[PDB]
Parts: sequence; C-alpha cells; structure tokens
Amino acid sequence: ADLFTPVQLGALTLANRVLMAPLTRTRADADHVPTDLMVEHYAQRASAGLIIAEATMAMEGNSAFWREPGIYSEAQVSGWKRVTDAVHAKGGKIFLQIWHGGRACHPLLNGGRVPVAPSAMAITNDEVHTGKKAYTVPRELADEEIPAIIEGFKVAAENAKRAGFDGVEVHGANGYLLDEFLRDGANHRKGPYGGPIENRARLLLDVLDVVTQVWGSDCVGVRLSPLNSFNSMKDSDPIALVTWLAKRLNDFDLAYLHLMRADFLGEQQADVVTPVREHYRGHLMLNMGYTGVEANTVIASGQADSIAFGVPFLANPDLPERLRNEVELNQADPATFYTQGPEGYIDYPTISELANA
Ligand SMILES: Cc1cc2nc3c(=O)[nH]c(=O)nc-3n(C[C@H](O)[C@H](O)[C@H](O)COP(=O)(O)O)c2cc1C
Ligand code: NA
Repeated sequence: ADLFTPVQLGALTLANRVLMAPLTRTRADADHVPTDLMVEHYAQRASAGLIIAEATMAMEGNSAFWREPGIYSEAQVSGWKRVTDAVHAKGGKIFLQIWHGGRACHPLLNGGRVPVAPSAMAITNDEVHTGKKAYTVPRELADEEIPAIIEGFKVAAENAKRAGFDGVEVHGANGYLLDEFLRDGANHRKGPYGGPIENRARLLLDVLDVVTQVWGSDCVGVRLSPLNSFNSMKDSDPIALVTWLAKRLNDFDLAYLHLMRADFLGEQQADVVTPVREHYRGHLMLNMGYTGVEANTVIASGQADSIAFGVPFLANPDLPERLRNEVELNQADPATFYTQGPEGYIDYPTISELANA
C-alpha cells in the first residue's frame, strides 16, 4: 500500500491514507459553538481520507484555550452538525476528538474554577495566554468523583453521534486529563487509579469502555503521545508504557490507535513505533514530522496503516492531491494558528487557486 491506497478503518472505507490530524484553532464562538468559519475550513479539507476535528470540550467549564469548541450543549450539537454535513456533502469522513483539559484549564479561563487532575501538581514548562500567566495547582480528584468524568465523556460521545460525526477520537495525549493519569510524572496518586501501569491506564480504559458502548468500538480511536514533554509530561519508562498499552488496547477492538511518535520539545527520545506495531494488531495511525516520501515509505513497509498530517494539512487544503503529484506545499504561518478570523484559516490556496484561475 501507499498513501493513496484506500483503507478500511472500522467499517468506514477511507479514500486515501492522507489524514488530517486534530488542530486547535480557537475559531469557535464565545459559547464554544462552531462557526461558519469552521464549516468552510473543514469542508475545504474533505479530500482527506479522514478529518480528525480539533480538541473539543467534553464537559462544561473546562476551557484551556478560551475559544475552543464544545460538544456538551444543544447549540454546540447543532453547530457541529453544520460542519459534518458540509464535510459529508463533499464525500469526506470526520471524527471528533473529545477532550478534557485537566490541569491545563486555568482558573482565569473558567471564572475562577479550580481545575482537576490526578495529583495536585501544576504545569511548569508552559504558560497560558489569557496576559501570559503561570499555570496553577489543580485539585486532586477523589476516587469517588471519577465516575462523573466517565459519564461526561459518555454524554459527549452521544452528542457527537447526534452531531453526525463518523466516530470519535478519545484524547489520551499531550498532557490533558487522560494523559495526566496515564504517565507517572503527573500521576502520584495512590489507590486504583495510581501506581502501576494498569492502574494509571484505568481512567483512559474506563473512558474507552463507555465511548465504545455509545458508538460500537469500530468507530472509536485513541490518541497517545508517550514521549511528548508538552505541559510538563514525562513517563519514567515510555517503552514499557506503550508496550503494555499496545497489548491491552487489542481488547477494545478500536477503529485505530493514533500514535504521536516523538517529542514536541525534542527532549525525550525512544523508538516507540516498533514495539507498538509489533504488539498492536489493529489500525496504526502515525503522526509527527512525516513528509510525503517518508509516509509512503512507512506505509509500504507495513509499519503504519495511515499517517495523520498536522501543519501541512493546516496550510494545504488539497494536501492529498499535492502529495500525489509531488507539488510544493504552501508554507504555514504560525502567527495565525490561534487568532480570530479567516486570515490564515480559510485563505490558504489550492493548487488551482494558486495558478490564479
Ligand atoms: C496549531 C496546532 C493545534 C493543535 N491542536 C491539537 C489538538 O487539538 N489535538 C491534538 O491532539 N493535537 C493537536 N496538535 C498537534 C497536531 O495534531 C500534530 O500532532 C502536530 O502538528 C505534529 O504533526 P505534524 O508534524 O504533521 O505537523 C496541534 C498542533 C498545532 C500546530
Ligand atoms: Na487537592
């Protein structure tokens, strides 16, 4: 196979293996409802084999980025339905990444509410823009409060189904709530959700269980980032962590496992792709730093089943055609990743627009 071979993912048929990774762009409205801009932006990218829509707040009152979308309210379901209808009308496929920001939900973004976490320890290697402010110490969740978080993900997953998505991706990565429980640098707690790997993975696995009850497992993916240092994250043994999870996630019959293979900050290095491919029997989606040539190489070698592209798909609405034809890519402008408005969001050109009609 290569990037342009169709692939089965759950019971969906994806047209190609050029997928769009989830990208927070903070273009939702003040009530966290998707906007006309988001409809146009995702519709422009519907030639992707699959779009994974950006981190979306599962539960009310957990903002980390000010204007991210949510999937807890009726207006949000209706807003997201505009997005999924536009993508389907172009023949694309789209999953929703459902997310709880955990200790990254700064009090100043949430009317003074104290964020929750597996342990009362703040993020220290990143700041929040609100002005630029240090993260605060989160409250340690009691064991008895964890059922309401699981229920919150179940309701988010039911709402995502009503909004017309083809499936959901559970956000188990990048230092947010599920990843904070998973990795021992952020999870110091005792009891059934702390200590050994199987306990630290319990919350993620309990979420996957309820979300699969809503959707059927072949419509649920999970994203993991075992080496990412972002938001003060570390595991003391990432190889053992991903090996255990690769084996255990077979039992959930997921649509896919979406593995970020490296560290945003370049501090933690290990080969996590090899033991994940060896032990995980399902669909392996890889991400981080793939070019078209490398992506074809790793699909053809059998090391991954698909590749999710982040910044290249942000900046190239027609990335699959560009990679197919070996045409130069548009350059991304990081200055507009998180601004408001259409500039740097819906105005990156296609090949044919570039040719100036
Ligand atoms: C502007 C921006 C927003 C992002 N938002 C998310 C997100 O919402 N959820 C997530 O899991 N990863 C997010 N990421 C990480 C991307 O999905 C992706 O892993 C990263 O860009 C590296 O992939 P690439 O090398 O193909 O760009 C974001 C990255 C950027 C640059
Ligand atoms: Na506490």
